[PDB]
Amino acid sequence: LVKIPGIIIAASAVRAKATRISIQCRSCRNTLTNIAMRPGLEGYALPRK
Amino acid sequence: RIQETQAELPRGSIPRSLEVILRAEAVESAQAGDKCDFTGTLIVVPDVSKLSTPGARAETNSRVSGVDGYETEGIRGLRALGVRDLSYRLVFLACCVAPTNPTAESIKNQMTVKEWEKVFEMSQDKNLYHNLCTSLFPTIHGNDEVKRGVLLMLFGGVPKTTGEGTSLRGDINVCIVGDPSTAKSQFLKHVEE
Ligand SMILES: Nc1ncnc2c1ncn2[C@@H]1O[C@H](COP(=O)(O)OP(=O)(O)O)[C@@H](O)[C@H]1O
Ligand SMILES: [Mg+2]
Ligand SMILES: [Zn+2]
Repeated sequence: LVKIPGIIIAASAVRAKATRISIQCRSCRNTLTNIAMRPGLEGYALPRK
Repeated sequence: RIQETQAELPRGSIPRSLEVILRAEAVESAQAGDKCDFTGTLIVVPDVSKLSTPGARAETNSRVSGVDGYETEGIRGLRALGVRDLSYRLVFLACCVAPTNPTAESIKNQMTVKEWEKVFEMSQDKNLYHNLCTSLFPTIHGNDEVKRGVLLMLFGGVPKTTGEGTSLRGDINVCIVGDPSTAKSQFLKHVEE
């Protein structure tokens, strides 16, 4: 944890980021629900089976 | 494979069977039908189809849990934690095999000087024909003809082969027929002993 002063020169637009996702299967239409995403700039890899 | 002898049987019990393993030079000996003493170790070997019901098993100490889409269900969870069934069986490894109670030149060389002295003393006795009859059958009264026949069958003849490819018997076969209680099975039991 750090504390730092500065001056702001650029600010991007407000966008949307997901924290809980749900995915569906092609054939049997089963679902995996309430998968928790990680905070910050981190992605997620879908399962294959 | 070895089997427990009759003298060690308790009341109403079938003899116990055990597996013995021979490595390298000791492999040669211990032919079938022998009655031998073994000296070695008692060792545990795993088995497969012993447990029709779940029992003791192994696992890993790592505190690992599953993730959505890869949840540790039955088959995948068991394979991930490396679960193995602990089944075992008892096996004997032998390092020394001996007879329980112990090529004419080889036989002569095996015998010691005192044994050869005894053999030579036996050799030159005419009473060998008589005394062998009484020695093997001390309790049975009479029937000396049967005793002589059994001794002759025990010693046996000489086998030969001819030039045409035929073979000639060298063994002797004996049959006894008699009225009840004429010690008929005693000869069989004495020869077996
Ligand atoms: N000549 C004999 N001398 C000593 N014992 C005898 C004689 N004949 C019979 N016996 C005794 O009688 C019994 C005969 O039974 P067994 O020999 O089994 O008859 P079988 O063989 O005909 O069925 C034996 O236990 C034996 O001790
Ligand atoms: Mg009989
Ligand atoms: Zn599916």
